[PDB]
Amino acid sequence: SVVAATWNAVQLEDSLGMEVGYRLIPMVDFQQDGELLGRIRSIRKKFAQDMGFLPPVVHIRDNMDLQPARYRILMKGVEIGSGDAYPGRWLAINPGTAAGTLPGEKTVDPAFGLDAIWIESALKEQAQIQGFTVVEASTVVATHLNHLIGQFSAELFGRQEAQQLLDRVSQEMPKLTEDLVPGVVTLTTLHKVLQNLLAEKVPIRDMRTILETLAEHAPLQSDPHELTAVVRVALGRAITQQWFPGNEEVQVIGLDTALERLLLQALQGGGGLEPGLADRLLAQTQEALSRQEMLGAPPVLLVNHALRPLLSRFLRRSLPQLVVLSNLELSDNRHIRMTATIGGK
Repeated sequence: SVVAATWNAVQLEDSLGMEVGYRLIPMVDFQQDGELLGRIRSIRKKFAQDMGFLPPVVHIRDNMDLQPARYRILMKGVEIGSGDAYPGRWLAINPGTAAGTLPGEKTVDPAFGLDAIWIESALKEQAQIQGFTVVEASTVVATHLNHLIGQFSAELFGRQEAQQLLDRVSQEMPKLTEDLVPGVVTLTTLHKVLQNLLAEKVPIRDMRTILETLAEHAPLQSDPHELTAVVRVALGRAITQQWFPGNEEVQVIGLDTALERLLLQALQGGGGLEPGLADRLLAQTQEALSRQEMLGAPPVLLVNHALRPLLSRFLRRSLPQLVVLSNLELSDNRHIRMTATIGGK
């Protein structure tokens, strides 16, 4: 009787959990209204169809030590996000364009930081005329969970997630899968290159091109560091058209003609720089980001292919918003213009 109570306090290990305040229990229980439950699997399906893999299910239950309207999202036990959701009220978000003001609790949306107001339902039509995006309560939690899942797509993608990706893809594409793992490339390294792509916001939707590429390079090379760059080049048209959608002008961040030279000889064995230059490199990268942001341009640093993996992991530990692309990853049929530069004069 009591013997099974002990083993189920210890059975816990949820890869993504959300603890909820008591007034947000209704939208979480199937017997009251499951409006958040339908929201959570809606966003889980889109993520499977936008990112490539199905995320671990969110298991949610109560926590009375937190305030009534506050939800906490946390990943395998460590906290990633939080915020308020008032079930009786609506969130009126302003994307800067809408005109005017509205009464109620002044706040900012939990995902992007836009100015927002919590409003009563009678004023729902008010904010819509003004141009404010009126958003329900269950949605604020779902949209914030969706945004935080995408920010942590790589970490959510563990060894067990790669195998169910293998399984799902092994049966529509059987000829590309039976010989591949563990024949060509091992499952350990197979998982680490798709995680490498997710950590740089590169989607995994096209598994065919990813596996077709591996069949040709992985037989006599299984460093996940080099296979990632090889796979990235194969996905080069999708990478281009997601940060440069359409056929407009590719305005990138560039490196100094002397810095890139000095940077190559560091890895080339002919002399690494003073540490102060490395901190100086980080400094102008921040100014290049804010510059490209002051002209309304994507935060893309277009780089020599040999320098791409280094500067990517070196500059994104501190500036995660930066995107570091290779010259081989950008398409041919695109006209380039450097708008910001790191290391100038």
